[PDB]
Amino acid sequence: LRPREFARLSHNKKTVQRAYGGCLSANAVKDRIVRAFLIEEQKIVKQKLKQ
Amino acid sequence: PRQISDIKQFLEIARRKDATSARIKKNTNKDVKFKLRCSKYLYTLVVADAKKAEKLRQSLPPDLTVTEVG
Amino acid sequence: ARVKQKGKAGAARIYITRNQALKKLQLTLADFRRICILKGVYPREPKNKKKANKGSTAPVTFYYTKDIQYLLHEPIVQKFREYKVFARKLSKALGKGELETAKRLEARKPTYSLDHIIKERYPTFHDALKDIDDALSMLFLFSTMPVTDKIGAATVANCERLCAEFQHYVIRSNSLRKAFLSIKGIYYQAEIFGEQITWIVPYKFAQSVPTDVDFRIMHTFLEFYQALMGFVNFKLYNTLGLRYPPKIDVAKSESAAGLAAYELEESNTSLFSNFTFFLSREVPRFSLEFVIRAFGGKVGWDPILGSGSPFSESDPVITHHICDRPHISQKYEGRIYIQPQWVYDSINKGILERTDLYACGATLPPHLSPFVKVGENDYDPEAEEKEEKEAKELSKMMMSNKQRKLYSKLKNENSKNENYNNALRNRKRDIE
RNA sequence: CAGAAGAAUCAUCGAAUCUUUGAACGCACUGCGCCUUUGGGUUCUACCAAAGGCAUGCCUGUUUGAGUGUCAUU
RNA sequence: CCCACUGUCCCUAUCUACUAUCUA
RNA sequence: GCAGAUCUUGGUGGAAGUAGCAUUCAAAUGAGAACUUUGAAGACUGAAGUGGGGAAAGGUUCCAUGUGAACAGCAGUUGGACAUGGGUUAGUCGAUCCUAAGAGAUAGGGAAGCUCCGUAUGAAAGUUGCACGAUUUUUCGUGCCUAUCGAAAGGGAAUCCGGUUAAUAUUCCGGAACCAGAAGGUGGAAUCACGGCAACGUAAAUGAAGUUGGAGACGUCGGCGGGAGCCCUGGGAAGAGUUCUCUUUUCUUUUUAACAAACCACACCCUGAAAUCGGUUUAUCCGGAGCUAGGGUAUGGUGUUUGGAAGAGUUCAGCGGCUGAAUCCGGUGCGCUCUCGACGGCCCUUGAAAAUCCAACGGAAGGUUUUCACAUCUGGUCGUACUCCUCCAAGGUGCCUCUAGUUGAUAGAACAAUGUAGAUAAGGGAAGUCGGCAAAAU
RNA sequence: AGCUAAAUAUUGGCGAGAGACCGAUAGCGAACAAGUAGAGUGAUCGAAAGAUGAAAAGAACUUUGAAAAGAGAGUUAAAUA
Repeated sequence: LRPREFARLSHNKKTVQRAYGGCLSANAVKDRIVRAFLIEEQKIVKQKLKQ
Repeated sequence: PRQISDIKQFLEIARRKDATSARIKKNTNKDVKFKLRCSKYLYTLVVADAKKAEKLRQSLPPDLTVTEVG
Repeated sequence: ARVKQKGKAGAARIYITRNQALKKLQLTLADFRRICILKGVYPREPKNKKKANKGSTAPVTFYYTKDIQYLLHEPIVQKFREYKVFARKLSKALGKGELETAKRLEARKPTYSLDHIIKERYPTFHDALKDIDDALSMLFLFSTMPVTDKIGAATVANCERLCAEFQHYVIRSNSLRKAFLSIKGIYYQAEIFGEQITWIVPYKFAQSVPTDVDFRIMHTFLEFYQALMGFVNFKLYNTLGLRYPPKIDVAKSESAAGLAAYELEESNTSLFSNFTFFLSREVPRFSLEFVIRAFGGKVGWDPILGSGSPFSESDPVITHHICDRPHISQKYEGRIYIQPQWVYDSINKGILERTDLYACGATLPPHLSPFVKVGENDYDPEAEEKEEKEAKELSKMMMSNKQRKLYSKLKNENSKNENYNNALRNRKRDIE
């Protein structure tokens, strides 16, 4: 719809019920979630080796 | 203009103060059209049997200024 | 036309936040609060807080914009600014080592009169008489507190004078109706010009400041009430024809005469009229003198309680001798010895009470609070089920907003209190 | 010409009114704002109207400030 | 240069409209 | 003190009444009609109009009534002339708002100076920049973040139909909608909601500071698909034709708006693991970075059924405004016009900005919230008449015709010579002229 | 480093009184209407135009004509005003 007409729609009608829904795609959301977890593990692994 | 298919809600929206005028249309198909004028929307109802149509004439409140065919 | 910008009118325009009210008046919080004490201003919460807060949700106090705009043109605000200027000139005078110029500055210190504040807050005298009880409660509370570095000695002296003048008026006009005794203090209830006045006087004891209360706030309330009481007392004395203010006997005050120092020279109210009570050195004279003289009874008291006693200990004219001490070595005759609760019970019930029951060393009848009214069913100290359930679980079944839910508190609390104090009479009878 | 009956298209002139502009001064060149106060209407947290305000440089004063500027402070 | 063609020419003639002319 | 100065100003002569400047019939009006009006006939533009609209520009030229003084290379009963009055109606159309290249005041610096340079520049650059607080020695502390002009063709909240004037209509009348903002109220919802493996769905389902994301917002070309209108055409109906006969024939017409309801198909998800390569475009594109196939999800370009809505409009019949009927069923195409979708190239310089709106992360705070439904109210200012770089554009075979618009351009009479233009010509055929220059030949 | 009346100048500004001046192609561009009509995108340029009679008594009325006007008439000392 038009940018001005988007206001009239309900909150649930403009956003998808998921984390980062309505701003990032589901495939991108899955990739972002996976990448963050792996990077966190690498930081945990690197910290243990450095310790 | 919302086409209305529920007689009971047509009755309650007629009793509600928003209703102003009502018109009855008799087309060639022996169908009776109840048009109710509201503040913003014109609600219409199509009935096909005369006895229910007549019964809903007398069920409408007398305060409503109903009118016949135009 | 133009597209109306969201939130440019309505609650967002009518209500103003506290911080925005501060920056609008160019005031500090301490001065904004102080002007809000003197004027009649208070927070107001809107129905839609989020809408009034420009779509935000943080908990923020609101004021009427019209209330704030009324404070833009307040002559007192310019007096707050004049005090800031004077305080800095006093600082420069002392910092430069000019003691005499500091004294001159202190003499011309900017002071402001609360005349127009009282007028614009209370247009008519009866309006003042309505919300005069809170002022009287505080002036009596602070007339017995010790002087602090926060609240001055002049303020304490004025509170005593204003309180004593009002007590003198009530005694003179016999406007007192009821006097009730509680752990908090003494609750007095009088009527003036039809309006009802209820205040509290604490017992004089060497208390300690709680150190958790902000005495800056107490300063502004004391300043407002003292101005309010002064003008009220002036009108009341003019109504009675007494010249205002009544003269102060310095010698009598130096001897702690209490109310006797102030002489009101002219410019069932007779419950105890035919009686001459005597006060021993164990009773609240500051309370007993007030009530007995208000209802016509003549008063004599122990010399150590204050000079100016018209009666002596040996005077046989004494009708009753109030003495709370459980032992009286020099017992008199014809001066029947009672307890203080006898007088106040008589005041509350408007009738003479049983001196035998209130005699020294006897049991004490329970104290009745005249302010407590008889409830619908509360204990005064002195085939159907199917229809019932159907008529009781249909509003909680069918009714839209279930506003019937208020019964869960109105009836519940009243019934629980009624059940407790109704079963109490059963327990006490069983104990007896 | 018509019409009206201290008149007057009179004189004098010390009291007033003086629309939009223009050094032109809220911003622009049909408009767009902000601030203070007051008022209205089938009628009030909305809308509207009215009145008085808001240019720049500088001078005297006032108030409020800033400074790892110059110091004082048992 | 050859061939064809034609009023360019011998040698002009005829037709048509417009122009030209007169009238208000 | 004037005869002269190609003298100055004014007035007036001969030249000189000289040079000169596709209509027809009858009727009406008028003192008067080659020029006005009506009717008939004959012609001209021929959708690229002499057509119908707008921009700029003009200013009342728009309409009605009156006049025939000055205009009229002629005249008028006549003009865009004169006189007198009338005429432009908007919450939805434009401006107003935003920014573009640039311009430009302010800060500072020049310059004797009228002034010039300079546009976040060594500016204390914040319209109430924002929040916090039982009030802080009733003298304010802590924390955070840090110009204006310039587009009536770019961006952008919202309206349609029918009717109506001598002249105005998305504006007025009648009917029907829509947008924005504002508060309460009523009903419903959660105690910071559930379901689905998933893509995601639903009547709702708080979100401070702080941090991001999206729309706006983006080149050009080609082919394909979809829809609408227009064009073509079969019937049905109506009327008007033509009709000795033939011709179930000829011509003309046959409407549904904004808006509101229910339903109606390429990107992704789930099972799946594939080449013996499959699917497939008009144009070979994709596939272990997971094909074909099966089941879903979303996006609905659209289409279906209505409401609006027949009460309107149009066309036929009548009656005296009223009453009847019909306004139907198709078929279609490299058709034209407009738009949307899915591709494929070429790019190169990989393709404005801002206003504005939405969402995410975040977790401050706590009868509350509630992005669900319904009622109620308001919408200012300016342009709007008319005239005219650009819009709309029928059929058949460069012509002809329909729709539409004119029939005016000073007229009449004669047709010698002259001049221009266009033709034909016996015999010869370039003998003409400096010469096949122009014609015919091809 | 500084101030200071009078005598002095004066095509403007507010008024005045005059003249061996000009007498409507003159005198100011403008005696009236004047920086006006008009011209030019603009800066700017820039005219022509005075006289009925003492009084409007400005020609009633009749007639011809569509009208403009004509002819009788009338007003005036005079319409050869």
